[PDB]
Amino acid sequence: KALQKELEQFAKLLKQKRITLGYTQADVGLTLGVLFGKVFSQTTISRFEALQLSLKNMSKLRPLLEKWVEEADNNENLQEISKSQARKRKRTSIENRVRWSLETMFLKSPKPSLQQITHIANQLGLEKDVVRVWFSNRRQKGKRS
Amino acid sequence: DMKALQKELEQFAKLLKQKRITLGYTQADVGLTLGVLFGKVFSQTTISRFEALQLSLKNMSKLRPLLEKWVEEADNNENLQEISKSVQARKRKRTSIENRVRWSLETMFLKSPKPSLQQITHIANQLGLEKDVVRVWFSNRRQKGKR
DNA sequence: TCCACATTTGAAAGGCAAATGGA
DNA sequence: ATCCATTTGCCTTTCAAATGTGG
Repeated sequence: KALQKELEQFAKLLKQKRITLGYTQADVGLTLGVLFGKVFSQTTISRFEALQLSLKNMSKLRPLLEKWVEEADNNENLQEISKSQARKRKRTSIENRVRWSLETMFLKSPKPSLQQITHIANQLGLEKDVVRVWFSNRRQKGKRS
Repeated sequence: DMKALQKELEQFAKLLKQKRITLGYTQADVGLTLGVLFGKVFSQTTISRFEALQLSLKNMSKLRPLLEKWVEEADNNENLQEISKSVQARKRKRTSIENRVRWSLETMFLKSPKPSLQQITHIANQLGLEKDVVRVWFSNRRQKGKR
């Protein structure tokens, strides 16, 4: 009642501004990195502008985007030349074949140990912390429904 | 053979994804480093569609040589490719108009399909868009009709 | 230059789940 | 290291902007 009033107001303000200045959602997210050392994918930026993020997350992100706006209203060009060194935030994509191998291994063994994870990692050309996290999420998909 | 191309194209496209993923590059990344290598950036959508043989056969083949070369490059120089950006370009803007404008552009429809120089002037400055955009818009809208 | 109509091409948003943070 | 929740982005895809060609 209090937040989603002023948040809904800001979302409209960021979209119009973004479009006025001819920026795309990726651009903004990518320039957030240039300005603040903390880059953001267009997905994030679209969810912000659409209010699909949780309230805390909107609130955590408002100060960055507020800061972005007030930068764009003056030196718009030196942004359009600074963005287009990484604090990226990777997300591993795994090959359909490799994601299925891991599937086979699960459901016959839902909670492997570190001694399994290691062989599986080098076997499929993956880092170990990937396979490890993979299993935990796969388990969480189980307990989901 | 008409299908002998699609055999070679499907094999390349499979190699391209295989290479892209193992080397850890996203599709945005690839499309951007064509910008870097040939002078024209391509979007993730373009690369995604290329990887899925989603494009027309003619289109696939214009792109293929660029993508082949990217594979050829990315096997070795990997460090200096990701060290560039995370130079432009030139490529490739697309005006995303606001919803209010589009609707108030749709109003002249189905009022008048073929505005002519006079109407194209007024609407451009009023809605704060180049007069090129408006002409194009009214053309595109006309084609959606006949479709 | 304009127009038809064919064709290339990308911003944005949905699906799902990878990575992260807290206990 | 786990489980659990929550943050977050890759890939996808729709719809149309832009661009190409021939009149």
